[PDB]
Amino acid sequence: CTIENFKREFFPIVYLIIFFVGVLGNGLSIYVFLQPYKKSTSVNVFMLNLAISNLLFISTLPFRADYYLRGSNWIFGDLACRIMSYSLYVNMYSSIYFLTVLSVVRYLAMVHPFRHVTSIRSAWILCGIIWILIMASSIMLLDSEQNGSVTSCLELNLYKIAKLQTMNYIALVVGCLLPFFTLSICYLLIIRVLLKVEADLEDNWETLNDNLKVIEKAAAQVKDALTKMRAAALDAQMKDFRHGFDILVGQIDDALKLVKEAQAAAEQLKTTRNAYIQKYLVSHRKALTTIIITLIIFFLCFLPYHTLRTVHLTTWKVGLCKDRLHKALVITLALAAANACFNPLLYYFAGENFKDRLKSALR
Ligand SMILES: Cc1ccc(F)cc1CCCCOc1ccc(C(=O)Nc2cccc3c2O[C@H](C(=O)O)CN3CCCC(=O)O)cc1
Ligand SMILES: CC(C)CCC[C@@H](C)[C@H]1CC[C@H]2[C@@H]3CC=C4C[C@@H](O)CC[C@]4(C)[C@H]3CC[C@]12C
Ligand SMILES: CCCCCCCC/C=C\CCCCCCCC(=O)O
Ligand SMILES: CCCCCCCC/C=C\CCCCCCCC(=O)O
Repeated sequence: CTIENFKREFFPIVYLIIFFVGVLGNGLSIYVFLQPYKKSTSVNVFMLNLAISNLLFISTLPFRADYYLRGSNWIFGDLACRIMSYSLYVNMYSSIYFLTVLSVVRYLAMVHPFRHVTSIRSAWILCGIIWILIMASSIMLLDSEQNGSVTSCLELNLYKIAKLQTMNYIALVVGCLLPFFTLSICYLLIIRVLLKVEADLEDNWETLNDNLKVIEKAAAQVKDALTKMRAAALDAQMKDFRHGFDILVGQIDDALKLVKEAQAAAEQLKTTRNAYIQKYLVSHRKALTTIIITLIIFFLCFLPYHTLRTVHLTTWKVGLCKDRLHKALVITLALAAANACFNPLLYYFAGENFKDRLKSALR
């Protein structure tokens, strides 16, 4: 079949591109992660696990490239071929779950921007669960260099066809479609919460500026406005935040009841309210960026690959090439592999003190 001629040129190129790009990206990302910083978070745990998985997988790519560069002749021994298969699939599904967990965590965080020792350890416990389950689910590959007159690895063949037809069925459903479903619900929930919270924040800021413009324009009415604002704040009852705001109000109302000092003190509420707003806004930015990048990764790297893989398995026959479908599969397999060098975009644009650690390293 002519696809083999296509493969022997196509795979070395993309595998080595992914190798070098991924070594640079992941090596630098892991170096940054491990830099000391005053605070740490569970999302750093999940990102670190993802980057380690990707770099381990990337370390296998020069061997696959060698395979194809030798005319599809494997020289590295039977165990190494087994490990090629195992590393490919363990990386793929560990990555999918680490991404899904990361999106879920960002949602749960944006719900509660203000309010633990335990969640750092919990992130490791969860990661360990994911590793155990995926590694145990994949050990089939370790139990199954086959060919004669040449040594062939990485190839679909009759011996394994039925096996993979069954295995696909589970990995398609639990390893791909269920996580993408979880992501789609997460997207819906992120958008809903973000829109509602920012509408509320705009209302809050607008009423504050109205009251402050009233105080700026017109001492008899200053006390009235301050008492109305104090009553509104008490009915709003972040105990320390409310107490700080109320203490601002009480200081202004004292400086009034004692016109220059009180009107000036009125402005101090504005900067504290802007910081209160910014905390929420940062949490929402992070969640939305994460979910968008992750959905794009899924559309590019994983769903086309699983679709074409499934159809390739279902229609496979011993003496037929199907070069066009097979070529499409080869390309989407490349994309799935390339996820391992794509993921540091997420570390850079949605990291947790990532740029802070990076600036520290630069110092
Ligand atoms: C079970 C489970 C559920 C949820 C999870 F999160 C995790 C798991 C554990 C997953 C364990 C692994 O599961 C699998 C593994 C493989 C599969 C599967 O279809 N394989 C498959 C399908 C079609 C072609 C090939 C194929 O693989 C061949 C090869 O590797 O040798 C090479 N080629 C040839 C590629 C083209 C070329 O180069 O000519 C399908 C499933
Ligand atoms: C992963 C892809 C397919 C997601 C696209 C799904 C579409 C249909 C989603 C994305 C954003 C979602 C919307 C987000 C916010 C709201 C406001 C809520 O009060 C009613 C539902 C509504 C209007 C959702 C409807 C469904 C929705 C429009
Ligand atoms: C990804 C390519 C193939 C790799 C096979 C599996 C390799 C596992 C390597 C690193 C996983 C690190 C495990 C740390 C999580 C355990 C944490 C804990 O138990 O508290
Ligand atoms: C992969 C994404 C699929 C596309 C889904 C399309 C639905 C988009 C709908 C709403 C997105 C709203 C973006 C946020 C606007 C914020 C403006 C504001 O809050 O003031």
